[PDB]
Amino acid sequence: GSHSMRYFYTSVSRPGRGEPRFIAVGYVDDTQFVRFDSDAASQRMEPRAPWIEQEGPEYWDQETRNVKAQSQTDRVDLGTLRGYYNQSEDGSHTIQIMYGCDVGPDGRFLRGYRQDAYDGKDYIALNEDLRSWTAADMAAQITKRKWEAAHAAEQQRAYLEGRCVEWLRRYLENGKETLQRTDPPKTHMTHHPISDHEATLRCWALGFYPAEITLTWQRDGEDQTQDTELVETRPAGDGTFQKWAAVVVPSGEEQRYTCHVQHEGLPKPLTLRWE
Amino acid sequence: SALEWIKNK
Amino acid sequence: MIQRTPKIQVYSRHPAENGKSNFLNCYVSGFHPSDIEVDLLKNGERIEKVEHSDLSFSKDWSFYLLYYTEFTPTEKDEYACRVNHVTLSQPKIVKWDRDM
Ligand SMILES: [Mg+2]
Repeated sequence: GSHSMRYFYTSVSRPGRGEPRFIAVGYVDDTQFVRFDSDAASQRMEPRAPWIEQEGPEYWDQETRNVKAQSQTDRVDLGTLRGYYNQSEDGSHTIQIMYGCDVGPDGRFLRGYRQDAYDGKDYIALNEDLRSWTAADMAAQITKRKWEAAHAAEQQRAYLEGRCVEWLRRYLENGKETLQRTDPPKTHMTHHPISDHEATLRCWALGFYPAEITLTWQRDGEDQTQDTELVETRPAGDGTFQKWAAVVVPSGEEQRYTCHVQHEGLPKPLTLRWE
Repeated sequence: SALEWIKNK
Repeated sequence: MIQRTPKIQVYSRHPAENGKSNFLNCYVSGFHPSDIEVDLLKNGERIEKVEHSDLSFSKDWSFYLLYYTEFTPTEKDEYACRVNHVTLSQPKIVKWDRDM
């Protein structure tokens, strides 16, 4: 099916004190493969996948240079954005940058993206056309005009619809055993009495990949939204994910309720009921 | 492969 | 300037069975800024040699981290996770429940 390569950069200025803390993380779907920390002893691009450990020593040194250049540019960017927003020098600020390409079931390019942020909120984005920019405010408009004059939108489209897809197709072949997997969830129901006239019904789903899963509670096939608690898809730490949906039911009415589990790895969605 | 052409803002 | 409160989750890697080795997880999500102090507790005392994942974010730029340590659950022993962030007034602790 579809696939996605992604990069996440986080440049935080230490107010007390040092070089701006820089974390670079690389993913292929919901799987990490590269790592770069500024406070690390290595000072190199580090592998976090078995199919990337088989890459030449010339590769690991090129990645280190590009990521080091990206960090030092972000180091001065923090010092330029403090002027655009007329903020103090004794403040900690964050520059979160994300970009990536998409590959369809066929193999060819589908979506190209770049989203940049400052202090939680959005800053500048690269559109679906990959030729125009989207500034969040009047301060970010200066960055848009600077990137339009330098014709930086062409360097982005070159790296997104080419090379990114050329290396993502290479990554999907080098790791055709690790990434092409669709682990279906291992579901189960638990029942805990909360009151002398009401009880909680928890529906589990463990060991699934990819993280995208739908846990839906129903009462007579009718989607139960009220009296429902849902937790965010959590990592297992072994390359799989976990999720649960709980529902508060009147005691004796356990049988009326039903939990539906939808996932890529399952051929037909599950239906769990209490006995 | 990371972005090789980094632009100053 | 925008700031978000961390969402904590305390769970084990596999379904907890007393005596068999596992991994205690503490997944902190939806927080901003990035600077956060996360601890894992065994009967009130800190667990030394605790590893964590690399800092990444979500759709709303919210940060997430997984703090993990190898452990052996027993009926007597109680586990928890101590989290400290700039948004919070006091460090909040969430105990580990074998079904949560
Ligand atoms: Mg994102």
